[PDB]
Amino acid sequence: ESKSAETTLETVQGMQFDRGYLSPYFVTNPDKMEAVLEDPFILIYEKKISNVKDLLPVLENVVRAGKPLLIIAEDVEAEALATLVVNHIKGVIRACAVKAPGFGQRRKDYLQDIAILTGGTAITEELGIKLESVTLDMLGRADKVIVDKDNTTIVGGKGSKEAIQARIEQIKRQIL
Amino acid sequence: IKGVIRACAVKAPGFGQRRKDYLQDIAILTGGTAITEELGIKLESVTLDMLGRADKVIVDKDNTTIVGGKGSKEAIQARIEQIKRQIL
Amino acid sequence: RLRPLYDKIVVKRMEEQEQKTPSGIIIPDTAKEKPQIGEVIAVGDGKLLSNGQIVSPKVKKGDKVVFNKYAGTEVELDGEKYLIMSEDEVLAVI
Amino acid sequence: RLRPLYDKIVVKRMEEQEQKTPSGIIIPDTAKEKPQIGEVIAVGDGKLLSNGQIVSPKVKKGDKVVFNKYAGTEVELDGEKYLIMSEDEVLAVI
Amino acid sequence: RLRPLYDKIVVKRMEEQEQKTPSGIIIPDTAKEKPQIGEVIAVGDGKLLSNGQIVSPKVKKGDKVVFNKYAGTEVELDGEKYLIMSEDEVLAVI
Amino acid sequence: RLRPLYDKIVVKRMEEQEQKTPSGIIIPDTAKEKPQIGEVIAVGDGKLLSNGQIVSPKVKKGDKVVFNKYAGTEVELDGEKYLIMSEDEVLAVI
Amino acid sequence: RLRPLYDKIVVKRMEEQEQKTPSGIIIPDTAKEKPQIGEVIAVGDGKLLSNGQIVSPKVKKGDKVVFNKYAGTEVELDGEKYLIMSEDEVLAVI
Repeated sequence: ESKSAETTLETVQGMQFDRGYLSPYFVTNPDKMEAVLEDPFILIYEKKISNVKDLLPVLENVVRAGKPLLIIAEDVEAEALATLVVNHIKGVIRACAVKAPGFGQRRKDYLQDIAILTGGTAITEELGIKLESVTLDMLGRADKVIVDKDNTTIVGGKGSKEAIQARIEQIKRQIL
Repeated sequence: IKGVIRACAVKAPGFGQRRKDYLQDIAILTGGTAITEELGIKLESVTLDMLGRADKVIVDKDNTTIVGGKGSKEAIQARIEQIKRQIL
Repeated sequence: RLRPLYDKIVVKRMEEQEQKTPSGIIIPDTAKEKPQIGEVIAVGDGKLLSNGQIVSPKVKKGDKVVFNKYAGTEVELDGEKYLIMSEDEVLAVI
Repeated sequence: RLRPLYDKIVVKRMEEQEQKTPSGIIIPDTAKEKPQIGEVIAVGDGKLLSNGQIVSPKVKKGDKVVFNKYAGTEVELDGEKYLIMSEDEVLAVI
Repeated sequence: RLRPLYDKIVVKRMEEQEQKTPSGIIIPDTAKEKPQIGEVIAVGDGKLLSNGQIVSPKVKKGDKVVFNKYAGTEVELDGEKYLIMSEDEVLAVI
Repeated sequence: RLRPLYDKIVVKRMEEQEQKTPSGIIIPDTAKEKPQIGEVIAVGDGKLLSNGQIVSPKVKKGDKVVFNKYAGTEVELDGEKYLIMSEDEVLAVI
Repeated sequence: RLRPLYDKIVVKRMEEQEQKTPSGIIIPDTAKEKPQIGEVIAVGDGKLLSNGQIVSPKVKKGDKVVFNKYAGTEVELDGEKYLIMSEDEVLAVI
């Protein structure tokens, strides 16, 4: 149902979900409250990030890379959020943080599908990899990402072509 | 009371999320900084530079009002455009 | 100013203000921790022994000292903050 | 007045009353803290040793002494308040 | 750089990284434990005695040391991590 | 392999595996308890004294030793398990 | 069997079995308490001193010893139960 008397068609493309905008300072387009990152890195991680010491090493590698970084997790909490926003405000890095979509078992279902088309790794709990052990190789690559109050969307990624039809092929068989 | 300084203290408006929404709008037109939790600045670390400037303020049992401030003109026009675009 | 007794040592802390990594990452003061290093201000006579002998203190004047994070007690005099601690809590110098 | 034994030293607290910063800001007594410094009135014979020797105390008469915040026990005599403490918890002088 | 006093020994840990069994089974880092062995970096003067003598330390430079799991305190300087520990909690060498 | 310092004693436990009574009753390993006896592997220099003298250790190489149930700390090296303990926790030999 | 080290003493308990009063009243084993007396089996070299001297132990072989109720540690070997302790826990003899 539309909020006005006119009927409109809205089309979105890519892997988009209903999270985003952890802090108001993650703004790159003050005209629209949209945080757009050019060639950004994404971080797939399935638990909360609150410890500063585990949070530091990932940006230590990403500041060397120089590309923007965007966080997907349950929550970037308190001190970990505090160092991220302050670092971004100083202008040394371009970063943003969003919540991961879904609730309950949807965490594993959605994060895996997010990571498959980005060319990176999910860094799930089963893999047994700590925050300090991450590097550029397992972080996926994307072209553009847009973050606002509710909508976070990705345009493309480094995911291999043959992987996404296989995920598509896996799903239609999973329909039954 | 001793007369060395002249000061007053009031509560921040709103409840729940309204504190973040209101204090930022209070700070934007005063020319200062909100000194929010995200900025990670302790109370002892504050100085005169991030404290905003105002012309007059009146405080009573219920009403506290500010006449003007040091906020930049182009910032509020962005905010009103943002709010108008946020209306939808 | 203050005159230490026996093994008491005066330490002036670091005051490193903003903390940054060698790669340039800035850490806010909330995530910061109390410094474990300091500057020696004054040294006492030395550690007394059970036989009455007093051994000269190992630390000298002007050398930077790194100590335990929980060690030391804050003392305020003439507007200046000083950290006092005994030798057994002193870890290393320079 | 009172005669300490061995390593006991008697300290008269500061009683600074009104607390103010060097900038003139006045702190109410509710927010105040007990003074950590005091004045020595009497000193005992000195620290006894395991071999029977008694070493002369380091502190003297009339010198201002800074001590631990928790150190000391309150004793009341002749309408006057005195703080007693041993040498091991004495921090520094002047 | 770091100069210990008396019976302090500087230990650089193993950082063995990937843990594997002799049979080839690989253990993830989340199932790992902090290493109990390390490399001695610097050694202080030695254990002070009650008679004022200082005995030469048993550990030397360049020897690998195995210690208690909970022993040691972390210190950060010049971008490097060093583990300081005293002799009494040092277990064995090689 | 490992070289103990001072009063450290290396003990290799029993590994008796199956537990049985003299009458033939077999006890499962769940009902078993950690052995209190072991074999000495290496001995350190000896107990140090307050005067600097080091007394020769009472235990020797290759003697079976019974110790306290809670005594000892586990150390892992080249795939072999060794139990280290000090002399004061050593109970008896043979 | 055991060879006690220094101040260790091997004690064989009473095993008085059926407890009865001099008046003939019989107490069941549930209401009984562990015996506080025992029989000395083996004695170590003696109490080591801070100067390196070893003093001859006061207890001898075959002396009937009464000890503290909580004192002692159990050691099992060749199907026989033996109780060990140190001299300071030994209360009295005969």
